[PDB]
Amino acid sequence: AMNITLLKSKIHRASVTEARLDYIG
Amino acid sequence: AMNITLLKSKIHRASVTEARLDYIG
Amino acid sequence: AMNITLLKSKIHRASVTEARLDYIG
Amino acid sequence: AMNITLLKSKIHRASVTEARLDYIG
Amino acid sequence: XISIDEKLLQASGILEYEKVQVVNVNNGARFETYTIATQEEGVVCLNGAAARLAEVGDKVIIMSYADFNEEEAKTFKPKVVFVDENNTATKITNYEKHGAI
Amino acid sequence: XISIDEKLLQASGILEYEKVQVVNVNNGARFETYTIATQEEGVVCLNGAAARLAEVGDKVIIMSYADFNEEEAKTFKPKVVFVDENNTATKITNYEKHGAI
Amino acid sequence: XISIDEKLLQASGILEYEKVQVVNVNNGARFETYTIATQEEGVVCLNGAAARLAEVGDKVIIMSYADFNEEEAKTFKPKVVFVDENNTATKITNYEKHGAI
Amino acid sequence: XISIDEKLLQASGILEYEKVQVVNVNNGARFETYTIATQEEGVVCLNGAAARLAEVGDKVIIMSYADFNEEEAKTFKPKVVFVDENNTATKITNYEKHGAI
Repeated sequence: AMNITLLKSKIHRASVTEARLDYIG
Repeated sequence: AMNITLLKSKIHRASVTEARLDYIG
Repeated sequence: AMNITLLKSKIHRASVTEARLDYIG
Repeated sequence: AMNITLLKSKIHRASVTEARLDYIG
Repeated sequence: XISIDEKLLQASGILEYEKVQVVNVNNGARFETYTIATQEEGVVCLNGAAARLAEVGDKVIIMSYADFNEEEAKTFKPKVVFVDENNTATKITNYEKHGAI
Repeated sequence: XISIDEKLLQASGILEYEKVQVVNVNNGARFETYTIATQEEGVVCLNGAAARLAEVGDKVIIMSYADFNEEEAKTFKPKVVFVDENNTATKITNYEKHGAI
Repeated sequence: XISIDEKLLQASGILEYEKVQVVNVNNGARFETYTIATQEEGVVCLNGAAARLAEVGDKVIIMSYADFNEEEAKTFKPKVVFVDENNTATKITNYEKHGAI
Repeated sequence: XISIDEKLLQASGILEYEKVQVVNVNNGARFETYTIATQEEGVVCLNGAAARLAEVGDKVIIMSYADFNEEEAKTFKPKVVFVDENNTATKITNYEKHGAI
């Protein structure tokens, strides 16, 4: 049967605290 | 069983009336 | 149960014959 | 019933060995 | 997110909070977001990050998709809504074979 | 949206109104849209916003995807259609192991 | 990937390893990745290739989506989490009709 | 498309012809394509339009996703494969809580 997609949840306007390019994990 | 994806519906060529970057909601 | 996504089919290297920006349909 | 999407698996930081634009296959 | 006149959501059968693909005819941008309904007539408003992908006056096409089994898919006809310059519906129909409207 | 010769939709098993990923070999663009069938032979026409992502003559690869349970997935072989410069099918087959055609 | 304070994953009902769409209000970037939980409070860290799509301090909106049958979809209300400048939850609620919070 | 050493597909549990998200750490590109298996050891080759999104030597992360019901999702642990400079597997494991490897 037909399935449709809804937004399930969101975190609104969090602040980026770090941006780690070379992350191993 | 195998599911495929179709266009369900569309609104064609609506005009953008506002663009609100800082929206809280 | 767990579903995964496979390529179902492809048309390889077709040539674009027209590009119609203002299409109504 | 509600389905959600998880990462199933990943290959981390593989090195590109070739990039073949005109590939037929 | 994209806040859309509830009249247009109703006409297209797109639900509030449904995932939609939005493409901008003016600048070629393509993105996915979810809908928010507004009672305010004629409104199509891009909120949040999506605001950077359009300017007031741009023409957009807003699409929803669904998953079908093979048998149901054969006979499904998508709903299409056309609007005027004020975002008032002018035509509501379903696609026929060969993109016929 | 992408209007495609119904012969090519038939050959690839892609349905009219099916969601497809289209990638452009000439300019590297990648996007999703849905198909429209045309009876006009050899046509591959990008309509609407997608028009900004290709020029006449560009080579594109048009793909459809489907969801499978784990068991079915093991044995599924995708359909592949190759065409000539006129968009006439030259080969229709299924992938074998190791990308064999 | 995106490493997120487990408190925020809990509040939003987003699972560790769940696919999320992340959009950056500052630069308009939009991408998909999966979450990683961290016990470290207030952390929202973009790892790997995603690091090139944000700078420290950027405001992002992180969304998860789910598939529903038509009947369930009618009554579903998404969960929304708002945070302060320290990424501490300030409000956790569900959307009501017309984007009401 | 992306042709990948069958050893790496085996290790990651990614099937031939499975849809994958590929992200390029060097240039930040992000795209989706499908896999092709090769018996040739160590190969990670981008074919077709994807060739424009990487250069030989670039580091990429290749991910597959799957859909789960809520209950199964709670306990699922993704498979992770790490490789050396020759694309030989160095570690094959499953994620534990908090991104632990």
